[PDB]
Amino acid sequence: EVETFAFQAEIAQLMSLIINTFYSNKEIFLRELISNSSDALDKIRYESLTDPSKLDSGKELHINLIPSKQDRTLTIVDTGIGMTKADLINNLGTIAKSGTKAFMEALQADISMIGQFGVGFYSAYLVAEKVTVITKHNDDEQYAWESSAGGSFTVRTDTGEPMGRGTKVILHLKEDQTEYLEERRIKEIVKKHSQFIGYPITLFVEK
Ligand SMILES: CC(C)(C)c1cc(Cn2cnc3c(Cl)nc(N)nc32)on1
Repeated sequence: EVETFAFQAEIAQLMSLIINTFYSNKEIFLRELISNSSDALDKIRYESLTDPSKLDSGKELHINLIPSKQDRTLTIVDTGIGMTKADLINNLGTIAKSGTKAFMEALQADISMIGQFGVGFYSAYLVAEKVTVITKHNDDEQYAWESSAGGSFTVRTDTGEPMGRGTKVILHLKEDQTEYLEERRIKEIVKKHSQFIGYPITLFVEK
């Protein structure tokens, strides 16, 4: 079954602003998603220090960047702590409320400071018409979150191949944003914004 939810009003407003504002510096989305992955890897690494069984779902802590010109997608994969169903439906949005209000006040400021308000994920909509999030947290099931904005998102149990643990952010890119599938563009962005991330970042090459 697919459940459909309304974004909190302030998050719907933020998403419309990101989608509708003229802003050429769209590449900051990738640094924000890599930062989220790094934070998630930090969290599971920390938790493993007192409960080693937390890594039974996979010992490798890494980030993969996977472009697909065929699917017109850029996928950011991590083996971090992952998100629970409650994370996806309510709890992360609840935390994002205060940051969203503060960010939207500041804009009224540059869109590139979005990460300093804890809502960097939504910068994905600078480049993506739809975002699909596949995520697996220890002691919860594997879920697919999805939204093309417009005020709603869906959550379902994922039937795709299992992940073990972590999060895959699948960016279904807008037609005019296919530069983010080019190897040299991704390398340039990571080198400029994410050169000091403390986990291996592997940029997959297309076949
Ligand atoms: C999808 C939606 C619920 C809207 C979201 C996603 C984020 C950012 N984020 C929070 N926890 C995360 C983990 Cl565990 N991993 C990664 N990669 N990202 C994470 O915030 N909200």
